[PDB]
Formats: sequence, C-alpha cells, structure tokens
Amino acid sequence: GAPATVTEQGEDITSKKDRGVLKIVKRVGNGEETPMIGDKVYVHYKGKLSNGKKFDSSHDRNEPFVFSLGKGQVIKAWDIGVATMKKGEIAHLLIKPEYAYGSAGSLPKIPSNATLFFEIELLDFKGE
Ligand SMILES: COc1cc2cc(c1OC)O[C@H](C)CCn1cc(nn1)CCCCOC(=O)[C@@H]1CCCCN1C(=O)[C@H]2C1CCCCC1
Repeated sequence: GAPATVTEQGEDITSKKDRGVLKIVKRVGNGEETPMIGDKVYVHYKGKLSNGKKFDSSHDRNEPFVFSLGKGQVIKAWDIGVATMKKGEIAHLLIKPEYAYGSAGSLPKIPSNATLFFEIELLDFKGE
C-alpha cells in the first residue's frame, strides 16, 4: 500500500540522509515559494501508524489543521517535510520514530518506536 510505496520510491529529505523522512509528491502544487520557519501553515491531512493500526484526519474535525512552521508545534518530520511543499501539493510522508515520537512514544495514540505515514495537502501559508 501507500506506506510501502514510500519506502520503495520516496525521496530522503533528511539533512543527515538517514531515511528518517521519505516523501512522494502525489499531486503537484504551484508557486516558487515554499513555507519557511515562522509561517502559519494550513493543511488537510490523513495520518496513521504505518501498520494501519490507528488513524487520524483533519477532516474528522471538519477543519484544516493549522500550525506555525519550524516552531516544534508538530513533530520534526512535519517541520522538515512541509517546508518542501508548494501550495496545492499533496504529498506522502513516511517517518521513522527519530523524527516523530521516538522511543518514549506518546501513549495512548503513539507507541514506542512507531513509524508514521501521512498524506498532507498544503492549503496555504502566511508569513509571521
Ligand atoms: C500525539 O498527539 C497527537 C498526535 C496526532 C494528533 C493529535 C495528537 O494530540 C492528541 O491530535 C490532533 C491533531 C487533534 C488535537 N490536537 C493536537 C494538536 N493540535 N490539535 C497539537 C499536537 C499535535 C501533535 O501531532 C503531530 O505533531 C502530528 C503532525 C500534525 C498532525 C497530527 N500529528 C500526529 O502525530 C497525530 C497522530 C498521527 C498518527 C495516528 C495517531 C495520531
């Protein structure tokens, strides 16, 4: 399925090149600009434990998910990954625990050493 396809075909967007955050662009966006640290970012997303065991979508709450980029309001993988995206882009991310919730996890939703999968649509972003 989609997690395995990211494993096989995704780009490693980590600085360390440790395969900690792998990306596939599923729908191309527009514009020269990508978000930068500080911007208010609007997304829709579907996320799950990569083994399908738990799911979460912004659509469940009938509203976009909003955060400030590069401020650690989200897991590291989102600060890295969303910074690569264009407005209108849909991307798949597959994320090792080091760029998510680590060995501690974040129970009850996230166990120790969990790999995460997200589909993210970047709706908009605005400068601080
Ligand atoms: C581990 O805790 C959670 C994980 C995830 C979602 C969580 C969450 O909180 C309980 O709640 C939803 C986003 C709704 C409430 N909320 C929380 C925050 N803003 N709104 C702020 C904190 C968000 C932390 O989440 C994240 O950094 C990532 C990336 C942004 C979307 C949500 N993220 C998650 O890790 C989900 C998780 C995905 C895998 C399946 C279980 C939920």
